[PDB]
Amino acid sequence: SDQTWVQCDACLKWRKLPDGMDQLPEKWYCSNNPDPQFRNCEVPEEPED
Amino acid sequence: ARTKQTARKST
Ligand SMILES: [Zn+2]
Repeated sequence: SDQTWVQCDACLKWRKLPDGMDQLPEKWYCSNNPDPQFRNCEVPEEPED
Repeated sequence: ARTKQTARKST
């Protein structure tokens, strides 16, 4: 299985999402992240493997 | 939303 990421439409950072989060809104922002660690646009983008 | 998929070695 691969890692899904979504891009914040405000800050353009990519955020990892839980597997099987298969339905998203049209626009998505860091503030909507289920993970509170990455729920602010100021938090750096996680690296790729 | 804009999404992408990346390799994840652990899985
Ligand atoms: Zn953001």
